[PDB]
Amino acid sequence: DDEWLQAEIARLKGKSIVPLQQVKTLHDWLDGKRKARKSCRVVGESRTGKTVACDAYRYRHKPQQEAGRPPTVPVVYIRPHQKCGPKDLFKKITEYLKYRVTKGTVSDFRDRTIEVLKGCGVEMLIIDEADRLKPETFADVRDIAEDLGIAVVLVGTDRLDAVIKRDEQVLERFRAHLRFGKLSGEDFKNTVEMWEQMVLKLPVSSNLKSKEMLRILTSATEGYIGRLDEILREAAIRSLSRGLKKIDKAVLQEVAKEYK
Amino acid sequence: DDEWLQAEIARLKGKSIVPLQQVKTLHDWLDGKRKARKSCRVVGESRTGKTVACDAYRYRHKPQQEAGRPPTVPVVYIRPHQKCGPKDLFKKITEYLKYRVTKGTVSDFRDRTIEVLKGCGVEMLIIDEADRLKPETFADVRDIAEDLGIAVVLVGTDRLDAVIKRDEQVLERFRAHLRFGKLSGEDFKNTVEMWEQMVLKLPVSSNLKSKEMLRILTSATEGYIGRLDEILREAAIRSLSRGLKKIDKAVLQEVAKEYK
Amino acid sequence: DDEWLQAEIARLKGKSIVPLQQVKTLHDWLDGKRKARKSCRVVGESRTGKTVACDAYRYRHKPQQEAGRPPTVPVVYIRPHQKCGPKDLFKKITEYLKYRVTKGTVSDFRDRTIEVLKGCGVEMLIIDEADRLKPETFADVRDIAEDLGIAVVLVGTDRLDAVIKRDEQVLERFRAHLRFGKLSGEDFKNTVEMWEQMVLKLPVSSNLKSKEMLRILTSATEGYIGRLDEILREAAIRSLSRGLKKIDKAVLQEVAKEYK
Amino acid sequence: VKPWLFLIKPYEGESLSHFLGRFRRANHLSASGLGTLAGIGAIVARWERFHFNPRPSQQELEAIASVVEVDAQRLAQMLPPAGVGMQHEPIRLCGACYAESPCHRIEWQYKSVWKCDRHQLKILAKCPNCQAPFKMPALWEDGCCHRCRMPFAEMAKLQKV
Ligand SMILES: Nc1ncnc2c1ncn2[C@@H]1O[C@H](COP(=O)(O)OP(=O)(O)OP(=O)(O)O)[C@@H](O)[C@H]1O
Ligand SMILES: Nc1ncnc2c1ncn2[C@@H]1O[C@H](COP(=O)(O)OP(=O)(O)OP(=O)(O)O)[C@@H](O)[C@H]1O
Ligand SMILES: Nc1ncnc2c1ncn2[C@@H]1O[C@H](COP(=O)(O)OP(=O)(O)OP(=O)(O)O)[C@@H](O)[C@H]1O
Ligand SMILES: [Mg+2]
Ligand SMILES: [Mg+2]
Ligand SMILES: [Mg+2]
Ligand SMILES: [Zn+2]
Ligand SMILES: [Zn+2]
Repeated sequence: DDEWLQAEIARLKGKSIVPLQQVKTLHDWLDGKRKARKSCRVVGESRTGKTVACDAYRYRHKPQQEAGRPPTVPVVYIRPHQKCGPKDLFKKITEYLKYRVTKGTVSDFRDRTIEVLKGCGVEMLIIDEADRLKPETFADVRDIAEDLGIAVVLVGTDRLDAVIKRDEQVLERFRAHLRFGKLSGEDFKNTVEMWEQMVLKLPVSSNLKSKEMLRILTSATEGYIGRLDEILREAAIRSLSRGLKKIDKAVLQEVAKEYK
Repeated sequence: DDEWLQAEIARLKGKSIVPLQQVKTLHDWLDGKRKARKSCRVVGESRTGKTVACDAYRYRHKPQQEAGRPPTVPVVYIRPHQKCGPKDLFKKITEYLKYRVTKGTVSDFRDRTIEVLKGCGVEMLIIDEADRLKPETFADVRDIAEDLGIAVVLVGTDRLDAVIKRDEQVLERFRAHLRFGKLSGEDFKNTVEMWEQMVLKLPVSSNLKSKEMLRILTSATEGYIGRLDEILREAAIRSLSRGLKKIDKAVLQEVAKEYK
Repeated sequence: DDEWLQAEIARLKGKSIVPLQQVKTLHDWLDGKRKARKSCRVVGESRTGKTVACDAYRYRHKPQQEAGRPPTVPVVYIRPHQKCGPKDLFKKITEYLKYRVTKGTVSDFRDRTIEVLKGCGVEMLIIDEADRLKPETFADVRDIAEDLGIAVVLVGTDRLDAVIKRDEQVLERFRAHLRFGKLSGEDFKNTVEMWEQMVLKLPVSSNLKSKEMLRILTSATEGYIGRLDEILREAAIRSLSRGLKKIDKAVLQEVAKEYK
Repeated sequence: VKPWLFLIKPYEGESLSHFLGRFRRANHLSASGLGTLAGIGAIVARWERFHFNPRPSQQELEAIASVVEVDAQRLAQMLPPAGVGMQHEPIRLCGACYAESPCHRIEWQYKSVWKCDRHQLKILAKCPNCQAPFKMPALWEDGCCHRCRMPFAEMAKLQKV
């Protein structure tokens, strides 16, 4: 049982990807923009679940490699770090395609990145946290989207929109967006029920997501998927730590008052 | 029994040639380049297994003893020294052949290597670690390829790609290129389940690339066939030395800890 | 007892090798990599070890020399000088095995050192202070390890890690490692006692891991064993210089003030 | 441990040239290098082509004995005995005696020798298939004619009885 308890707590620590209508809409729109090389910019709140949806769109087109040619990765996902320069960005592009860099000037990195980009036949350039990179690199990404014809999706918080708004070309060229919703409603109840079924993976004690539980979770998460994940995982781990097989009212109240 | 154990660990510690799909497609590519007599350049990231594939190729087309004339050698495999001049390249290419030249000068040596190359009618010249050569030697390599119509296969890592991109006339003839495979995807399952008994040759614990074993391997090798090779062999040595029947989870986690 | 005084000072000036947990761990790890013939990289911190233990390991497997035949030395320990070239590495290898040729072309010298490594039955090549050689020599070291199946042990500080991480192939050759720690905690409580009874071997002061001296010892040595050696040996020298039978805390404070 | 070298035991009737060539190839040395190590200079490079204009002296052979670790008398036993005349050119070889033992016999270079006493074959002065004169014995990396790559042991059945 102790080994089973350790397995349960380790699984609860690990986050999962339940496919729901938000990620469904996102990757449907992503496929639509991919089929026409339309460079858009998906936007949304913080801790809402855009990156996970992007991740899923990245893994679904798992690259299929030929016997003796470079693999065809159709979707490229990068998450440049804070104040990411152009050399760093090109390094990331060529590193994702599994092409280790060689020391040189920025021009050398740009040329190698262009070469590996055309050779691999990439279709998508997903730049999450696109509010981090410097504006001297937005010209580079503009040229990438222009000459190489790769649809770029600038992903980030609403601060990304402010970052690109002060610029001239990047705002006009990247205008199509997909704002992430709050999810509050009956769809939220469906979400929490589905999370109970799959993510929690607890024995069926007929919790059924009662009205009091729904009110507590609504007051806690405020519609955030990440908040819901964190609170559910914390409640499950706290119940399993005190020997409680299922999740009762006290742990929900404790985590809710701890968070707010 | 310790003699049998020592023989087994001697087999493990020895580098063994093992058949993959990538080596077979490389052999097909190189046969095509032979029949075309067209220059090529196989490139791949480190420990991906280019050297062993080229060695297996040159063993496949072993030289034949000719009766009327000195024997004809199909392929020449040379691994030059780091920052070695063209004189040493000529010395190695002659010494690989049965011929041998001493004294003389660089022009004399180049004339002699031209004569021995035309005499043997060598088809391909697989230079391993091509980037070890000085840039001036690349002009000599071009001259050999152009005057003798010999398909030169430049084997090396992406540093070779950068080196050939540095100069124009050197890269002029090497239009074609074969990119080696990282082996990511489902191919890992086949390669691990084959390597379990093809190479290790011990009573298997029916691991069959089990979820725990496969995930612990992907956490250490990342598709580097050489990585999994030496990891599995060293782990088998550790398991057999301590008196264990077959490998277990503890030794794999220890070797993964010492690797990552 | 003046003559007795320089007798004690002559005894103390030498560098006795205390046995310790770290030296045994390194010996066992090196033995395992040697039987596996696997190249490893002992990354460590300055003054912590990697010399006394590594040198002791060559003393463990004492070379045997026939009267008129090449010797068989299993472990070859060298310390390359600053910015040593390939000829310097080859000459260190040649001179360690007491070969009787010392001049020649660098290519011929490489061939000679390969022949002596194959002929002397060497299996482990310890390169202490591997932070003192160019990457071209690293390439030569890679060639040595590949051709002769040698377990090459790279010894140095983390600057060694920085030096080898800039080259693709050197990183993959030596992923295996072993960090030397600082033993911050329980180990000093016995290390001080061992150092006081054996290498000191002076009239016992009933020190017995007293917290009074333990505090100043921790504040001075900070956890580096070589620092402890200097401090304790100098303290004993000063104690006998003033003729004190025991090592008083006053001289400990004096040597601490000298060191910091 | 004691200073050492890749020692080679001399054959029976081998040449000084061939023995020094085997010693060099097994030590990856050079004629100038071997001479400098021995302390006699480029004289070694002369001996590899049998130019004994000043016969190899006792001192010039003791100095070699110090390096190759072969007794000086055993060294003189690969030079022609005092008074016996040898021809430094052409280099001559018997195929059968090479098949028996891969070496070059100093007795083949004698002016008075045309027949292999233990094979009853007229020894060869040039390659029997392409008429290519043989190299210096020290230059025999292996037993084959340089121009035609025919093994030395094979030539036994081309050389006349
Ligand atoms: N489809 C999904 N299935 C399961 N969990 C999800 C899903 N989408 C998001 N999450 C959860 O959301 C949290 C993190 O969301 P994510 O990192 O995708 O946010 P984001 O919208 O990109 O915003 P941020 O910029 O604040 O990181 C995690 O707790 C993760 O489990
Ligand atoms: N086809 C193969 N079969 C068996 N082992 C292989 C194969 N390819 C590579 N290896 C293993 O990889 C290691 C050597 O790989 P190899 O030198 O061929 O790779 P490489 O990608 O050319 O890299 P490098 O240039 O750095 O040497 C050895 O451990 C060897 O066992
Ligand atoms: N295991 C040991 N037993 C006894 N003394 C030791 C031991 N290890 C180190 N010392 C002492 O440390 C000093 C030398 O340190 P050492 O040469 O081991 O350092 P290192 O870590 O190899 O050095 P570097 O800073 O060059 O990496 C000497 O005073 C020696 O007595
Ligand atoms: Mg995010
Ligand atoms: Mg290789
Ligand atoms: Mg040191
Ligand atoms: Zn004969
Ligand atoms: Zn011939």
